[PDB]
Amino acid sequence: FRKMAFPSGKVEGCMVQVTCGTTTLNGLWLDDVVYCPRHVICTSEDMLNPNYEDLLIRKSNHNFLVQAGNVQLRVIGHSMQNCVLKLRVDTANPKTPKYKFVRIQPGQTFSVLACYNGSPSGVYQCAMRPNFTIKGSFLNGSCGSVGFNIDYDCVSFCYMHHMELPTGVHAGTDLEGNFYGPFVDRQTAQAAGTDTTITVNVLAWLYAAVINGDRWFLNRFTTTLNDFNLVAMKYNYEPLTQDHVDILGPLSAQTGIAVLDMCASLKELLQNGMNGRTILGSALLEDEFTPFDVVRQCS
Amino acid sequence: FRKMAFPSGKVEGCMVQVTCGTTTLNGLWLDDVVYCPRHVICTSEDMLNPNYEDLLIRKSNHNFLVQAGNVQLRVIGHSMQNCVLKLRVDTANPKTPKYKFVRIQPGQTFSVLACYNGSPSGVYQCAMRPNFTIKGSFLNGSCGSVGFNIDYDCVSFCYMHHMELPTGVHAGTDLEGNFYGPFVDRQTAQAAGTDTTITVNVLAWLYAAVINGDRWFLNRFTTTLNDFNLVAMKYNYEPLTQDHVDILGPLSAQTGIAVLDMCASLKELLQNGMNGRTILGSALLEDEFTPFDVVRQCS
Ligand SMILES: *[C@H](O)[C@H](C[C@@H]1CCNC1=O)NC(=O)[C@H](CC(C)C)NC(=O)OCc1ccccc1
Ligand SMILES: *[C@H](O)[C@H](C[C@@H]1CCNC1=O)NC(=O)[C@H](CC(C)C)NC(=O)OCc1ccccc1
Repeated sequence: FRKMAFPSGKVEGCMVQVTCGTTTLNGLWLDDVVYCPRHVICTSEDMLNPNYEDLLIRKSNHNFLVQAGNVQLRVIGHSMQNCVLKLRVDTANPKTPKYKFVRIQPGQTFSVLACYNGSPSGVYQCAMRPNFTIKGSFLNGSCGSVGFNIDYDCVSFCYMHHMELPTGVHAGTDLEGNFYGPFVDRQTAQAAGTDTTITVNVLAWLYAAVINGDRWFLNRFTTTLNDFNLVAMKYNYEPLTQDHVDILGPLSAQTGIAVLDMCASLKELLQNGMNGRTILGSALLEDEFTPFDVVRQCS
Repeated sequence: FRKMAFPSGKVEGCMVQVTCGTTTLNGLWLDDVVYCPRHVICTSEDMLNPNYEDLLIRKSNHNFLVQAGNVQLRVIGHSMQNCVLKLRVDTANPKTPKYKFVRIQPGQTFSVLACYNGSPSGVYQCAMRPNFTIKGSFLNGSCGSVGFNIDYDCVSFCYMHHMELPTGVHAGTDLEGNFYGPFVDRQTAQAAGTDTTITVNVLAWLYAAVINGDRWFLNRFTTTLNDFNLVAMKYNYEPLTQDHVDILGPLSAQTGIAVLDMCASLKELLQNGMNGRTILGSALLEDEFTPFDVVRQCS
């Protein structure tokens, strides 16, 4: 089982660069609007406690340099929506895919197209942690890189990159500019809160093991969802939601193992350990594969 | 620090579907030629023991159905080059990138664009194992998917997919149709030679772990090159050459850790084990990052 990104071409055709003064970052060109992090309007010294409303008052359309490659797109309007800037340009992007803006939940995975100066550099899968950080690979100039899922040629944009935390993990917004987690776009000392293991994804991984014939851990017990959630939190595991139970439906139907029966198997794993045995060749339980990821890879 | 693939857009625009009789796989459409695995011409009975030159002489241009999205391309000629078929079509692919065909060396990495029915499905990074298999993620209908590297917008195609071994690893050819490894495109269970670990890549990855604030595995010892290689061979690691030591030069200068000092670190890791500790979140020593891969991502 491997981390597989979505093909990135539909998003590559949407990446541009946005410069204000000497600060350049990336933007997302869809139809006639370019979306980018609002801190592009900041001077390096204005990043500690910026007054974005005041900094933007001093900006006009002609202060924004938007480029597809080296080709300038003329800006004809600007506005700020939460933590993102929306620059209306005079050209509709002919490579605009069918798309949606979606806000994802902790545990969901997405592909990141890492970009610098509007030029895509690499693509990789990330999972949103329960503390609303991601373990990205981002360098200076990566802001405005986006995360996405693709379903039947419709690109669902879910993440735009804004910052690195001192622990070296990353934080950002949805495409309406609302941060995931309790972070703000100021170059201040912020810290990721204590993280937890993504229970729904561990369960998805156990189903993947069962699908492939590795099922020693299937026990004879069951549990209630509430009883499981209370024990799981004693082990730094996330509690399950009703939505988690439902997204495990397909894998549960495929294997014939009830979701609550699998929870009881996981609970036993937590209370006694793996006892020197592996699952899918690994001694660690993997929590960055969603139920969709498991089915997507197997079909 | 993550396993990161190249952006796949330049390759996506080249993928097509190729059908012959009941057999469907993917092709690579560059200019006016479509490249695909030659076993597309085999029925299920032919797959067991095919005489490809005999099977091919009996095919006509119209036995080949090539589809690029919804439009059908007309095959106007066809030839076989080793294990690859070259179908000449009456349309030039307007999305053909600047490209080269290259044969990669064991230990080098590349990105795979997994495709089904001519449609790209996922992208991920692979390494050519020393035994000339790759540890991929490929299902029925993935043949003709390609591996590649991208430099300054020039796509270097290095791999085309043909088969899965009983152990679950994968085998294929360069774009000239020559297999990597002692494998043949016949429907028989084939074993690979004993695999070995790519030493220069493990060392590059340890240096990446230091660039990301992890040093628990470092020690005060040092070792000679020959003494290290005696231990490496004992653990089924590939020899480390002076060319390798030189290629690791930049990473050693960045961290101030001499190559042979890091070799003493790896020797201790190999002789003592990892003690249930982890490096970059991994419980095993990772060998599918090249020194170039580490530098590109880390800088
Ligand atoms: C966006 O281009 C950039 C991405 C960072 C750069 C290095 N790796 C990254 O992920 N974002 C920032 O530089 C961001 C800007 C703020 C307005 C949000 N600042 C940031 O990430 O700061 C890190 C930091 C904060 C406080 C002290 C020291 C470093
Ligand atoms: C091409 O689409 C396909 C890809 C395989 C299918 C499953 N995963 C893959 O990667 N290739 C084949 O089906 C290939 C066709 C031969 C003519 C080369 N056969 C194959 O992979 O068979 C493997 C095998 C044969 C006999 C015993 C055990 C394994």
